[PDB]
Amino acid sequence: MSVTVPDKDWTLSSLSETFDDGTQTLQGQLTSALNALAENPSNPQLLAEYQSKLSEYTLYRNAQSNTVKVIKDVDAAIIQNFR
Amino acid sequence: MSVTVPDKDWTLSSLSETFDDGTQTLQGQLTSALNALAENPSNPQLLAEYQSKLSEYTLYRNAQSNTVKVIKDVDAAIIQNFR
Amino acid sequence: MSVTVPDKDWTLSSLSETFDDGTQTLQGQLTSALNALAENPSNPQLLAEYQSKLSEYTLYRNAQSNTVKVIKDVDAAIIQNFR
Amino acid sequence: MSVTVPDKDWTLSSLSETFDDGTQTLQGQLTSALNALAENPSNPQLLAEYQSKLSEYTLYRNAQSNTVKVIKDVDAAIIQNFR
Amino acid sequence: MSVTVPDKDWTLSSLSETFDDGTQTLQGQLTSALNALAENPSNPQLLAEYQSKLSEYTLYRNAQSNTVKVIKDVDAAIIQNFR
Amino acid sequence: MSVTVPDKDWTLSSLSETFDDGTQTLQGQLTSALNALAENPSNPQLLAEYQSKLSEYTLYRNAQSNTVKVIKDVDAAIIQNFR
Amino acid sequence: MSVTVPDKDWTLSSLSETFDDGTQTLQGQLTSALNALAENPSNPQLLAEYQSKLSEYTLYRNAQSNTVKVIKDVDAAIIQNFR
Amino acid sequence: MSVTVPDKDWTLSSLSETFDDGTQTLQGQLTSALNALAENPSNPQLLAEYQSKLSEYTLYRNAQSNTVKVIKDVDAAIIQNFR
Amino acid sequence: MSVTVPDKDWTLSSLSETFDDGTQTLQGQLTSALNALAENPSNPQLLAEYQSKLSEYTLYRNAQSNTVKVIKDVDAAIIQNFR
Amino acid sequence: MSVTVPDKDWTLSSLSETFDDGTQTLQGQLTSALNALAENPSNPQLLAEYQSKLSEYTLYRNAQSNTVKVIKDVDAAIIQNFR
Amino acid sequence: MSVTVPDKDWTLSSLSETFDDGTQTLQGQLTSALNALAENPSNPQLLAEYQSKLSEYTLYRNAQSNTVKVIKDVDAAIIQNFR
Amino acid sequence: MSVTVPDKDWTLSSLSETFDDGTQTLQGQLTSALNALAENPSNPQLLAEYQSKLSEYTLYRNAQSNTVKVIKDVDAAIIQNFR
Amino acid sequence: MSVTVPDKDWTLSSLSETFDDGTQTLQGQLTSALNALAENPSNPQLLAEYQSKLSEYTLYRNAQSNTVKVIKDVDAAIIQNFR
Amino acid sequence: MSVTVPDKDWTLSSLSETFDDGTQTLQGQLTSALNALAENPSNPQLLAEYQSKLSEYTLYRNAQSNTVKVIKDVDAAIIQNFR
Repeated sequence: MSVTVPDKDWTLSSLSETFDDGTQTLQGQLTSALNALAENPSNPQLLAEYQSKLSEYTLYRNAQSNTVKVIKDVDAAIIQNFR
Repeated sequence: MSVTVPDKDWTLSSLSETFDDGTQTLQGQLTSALNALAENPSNPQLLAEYQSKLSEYTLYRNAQSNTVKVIKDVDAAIIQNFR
Repeated sequence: MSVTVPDKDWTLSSLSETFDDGTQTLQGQLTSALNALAENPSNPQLLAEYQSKLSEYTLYRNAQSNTVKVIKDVDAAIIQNFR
Repeated sequence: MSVTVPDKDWTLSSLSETFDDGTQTLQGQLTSALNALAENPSNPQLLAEYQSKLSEYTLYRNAQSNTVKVIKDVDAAIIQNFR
Repeated sequence: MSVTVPDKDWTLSSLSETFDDGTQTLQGQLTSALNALAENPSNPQLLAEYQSKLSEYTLYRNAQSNTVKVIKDVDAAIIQNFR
Repeated sequence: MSVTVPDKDWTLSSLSETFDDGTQTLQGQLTSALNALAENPSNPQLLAEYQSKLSEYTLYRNAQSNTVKVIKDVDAAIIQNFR
Repeated sequence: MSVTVPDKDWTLSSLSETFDDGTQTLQGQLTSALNALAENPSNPQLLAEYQSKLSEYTLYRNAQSNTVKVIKDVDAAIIQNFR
Repeated sequence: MSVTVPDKDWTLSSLSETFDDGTQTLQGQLTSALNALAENPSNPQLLAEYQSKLSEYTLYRNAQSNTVKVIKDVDAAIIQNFR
Repeated sequence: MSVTVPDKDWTLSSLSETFDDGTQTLQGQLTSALNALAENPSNPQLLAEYQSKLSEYTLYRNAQSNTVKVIKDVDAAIIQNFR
Repeated sequence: MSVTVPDKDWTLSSLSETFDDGTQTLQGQLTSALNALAENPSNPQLLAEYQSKLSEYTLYRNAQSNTVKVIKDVDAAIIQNFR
Repeated sequence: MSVTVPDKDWTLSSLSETFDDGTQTLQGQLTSALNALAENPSNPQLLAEYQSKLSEYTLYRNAQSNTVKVIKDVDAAIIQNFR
Repeated sequence: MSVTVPDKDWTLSSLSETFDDGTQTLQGQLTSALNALAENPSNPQLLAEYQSKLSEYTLYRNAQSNTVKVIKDVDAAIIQNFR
Repeated sequence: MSVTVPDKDWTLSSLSETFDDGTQTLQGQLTSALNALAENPSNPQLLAEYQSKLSEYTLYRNAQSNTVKVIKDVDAAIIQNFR
Repeated sequence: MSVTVPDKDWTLSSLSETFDDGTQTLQGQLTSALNALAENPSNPQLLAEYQSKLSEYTLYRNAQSNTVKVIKDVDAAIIQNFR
């Protein structure tokens, strides 16, 4: 998916929304797997799927918050250089 | 069972309550099997049911406390990245 | 949004009001996210939204006070050159 | 819960009080769970509840002191720009 | 047992004393069971009671030192954020 | 609190006294928190309150001495223009 | 690429445009890598490419705004010396 | 313990002496616990007390040197503003 | 054994020497037990004494090097705060 | 300590001598602390005392040279006004 | 060891020489411990002594270069105030 | 083996070469023991010698790379303090 | 393989491409071993080859991303020193 | 190597060339070690040599750019004093 020159379409919210909306479905699957295990804890497959999606979820938030942190630094650097 | 977008309904307590309430009945069965064995230790079936539920109980707490640990890491990671 | 020739509509207060009023809503969201976390500290999404808006708020004040500082220099420079 | 335009109701103490009072009850629960374990260390549920609230407490102080630190930076930045 | 708002009655020593004094009696029982086994090693009940209390003692120290470690982290985190 | 036309009630000492007397109570609280920590260093709340008031104290002196510096410039500017 | 004697072709905008246009393509790649990760967060290569380009982007803005800052100083220095 | 208006009784040495003298006794206890362990390394209680006081000692010096650092900044800020 | 105010008698070497000299005798016993087993490997008592002292020796070095590590942190923290 | 009407006892040397002689003892303490650290670098207290006095020494010279600078301005201003 | 009024015997080289010569012997011990480990890497005591002296060496250079940095600031501050 | 004042003979390469050359022979013995086991896997002595030297080799690289890391920190610290 | 003076041929992309292209073949082997195990999980040799290449792959990415991180630091350090 | 009175042979380019040419060979070794690891990532020695030279390279650029920065300050200081 091509992105219009970021120069003009640099929006921090949009970047976060990408990380959110693109994982919202996967978050539902994670919590669905939880409910599945609640019914049947003794399913190795559900345990694997749940724990995988759970570990992935951790990575999902890591990438999200890290990206935002970087953008903050960029914005602040500009302000400081023109401070 | 579908879950409302976790983004908004991320509650650690709720996650634990799932592990608790969904097993409370099974915990009663475990301790009931204990009482059954107290009356008749010499029932292989009761021994199997008790020991199975007991082993399952171990797994029940493992999944519970592990999930919570992961969520802790996620929360802390966010705070640190915005620290 | 086009601005009438600043030459005549150079008002320092107006410049600040832009930074204020345009963020007032976002400041409400920030403090609202605080209240949300007060109810549920264990929501990664709310933590991300709060901390993001909080970091943004920092940037909001940085841009505001910096702009004003610059305008001060401009005004003083004129007075000095015609002092 | 809606907040009156923070511009006028920016109070650092109030922000801290939010983190304090909103957790005071939870802190009581934590230390209550400690007392519960003092009576019965061998209750997995109490161990989970105690350790969860304890881990949460850590997060409670992290969010509190971090928020305050940020506000300090904001205040100082303004003073410096008008120094 | 209700605890006065910990905010003001956060004392690390007190927390440890809870773990100590509340187990001191149980530690006496453990070492008493040792003496009992010294007289009669061939008592399964005394072996069970001794080994149980011994295993419990291990857990007693685990919970104690772990709690203290956590509190250390909390204190240090505050100092660092205001460092 | 309304102020009588500063034109006539421009007093540098008064300006400083505002910064002093209005914080004297808070300075007592700061040094009181120090004494509190001297008794119990292991109270996160006291650490937060102390370090907060300490950081605030820094800001208290910053605003004070900065205001005075500005007034000096104003007075000198007048003298120079009529020198 | 040789540049016509800068003496005559010193244009601040042109300098910035160099930093912009020469990275616009790379910015597209960065945001494209984001979209790629949105589809597949679990690709180490995409993570490396994204994070690399992201870190590079930070450097891209650093060099840009720094260069401009320097030129500002040069222009101001001339004006002051002939002020 | 109430403190006479710090304005007049701001003494950096006194602040340090508070951190020192108030912990000197505790430092003796720490090194005493060391000697206790030297005689009996195999006492969990002495290990806990020693390591606790040792960790506390670390915090004792952290709070001390941090406070002094802050005061330095305050003093320097005043001098600079009246430099 | 009482220790003169550590403030003045804080010596890292001395701390290590405590761990060393106080165990040197015990280290001799350990290596003596080794020689005893070399003559008679089939003595359960010597095996217990050797393995106990060996396990203790491990703990002896753990406590030693850990204490030193902590002191390093303390020294460095001071230097950094006054760096 | 009361001072005879400065009008007649305005001596720049005397002002400097105040800053010198009043700190000479403290300078000896600083360099003495250096020698103390030369013997025992691993004493946190000596590190704190040395670094504190060292930081103070910096402030000692700052106040000294600043005062003198101001007096220079005063003297020159008089000469210029009667030039 | 008493030092002649530093006012007259302020020499930066001398300060460094203190840090150097007073540690030169200890540096020899460090590199000697290295050679000792080269012969016998499997000596815990030599590992402790080496690593301790190595960590100390780090602190030795930290204190040295830090002191010099401070003195630089002092010298420059004087020159600037009389610039 | 005595070392010439390290001050002048501080060479990182030399330090590494010590760890290398002093173990090269031992590395040959390790890989020789491998070849010995390749001929006779069923020799407990060769298994002990191989596995011992292998474990030692691990320690050999640990000490090597750790020492170098420390020296890096020292060099960087100096540069930063004079940066 | 000799490299042309890096001074002129310092390209971060090229460095990464080295880590990529030089392992691409090995990555194919890894995923090929996976397919081999999919057909025959019960082949110890394939398990060893797969798990070895998998562990190696981990190391492959570690070296790659680490190198890039270092180069980032170098670039940023230059910009900051000339900022 | 003796240097002709720098007074006359102060050339910034020459200073940089020293840092460059004197490391160019070492840079080749670094990138050569990279190629060596590309062939054999599993050589601890090559990993040590590469990572060492890489860390050294970082230090090489740090010393280079820092020296130049200082010289800039010197040149500018002269111009300003005669401005």
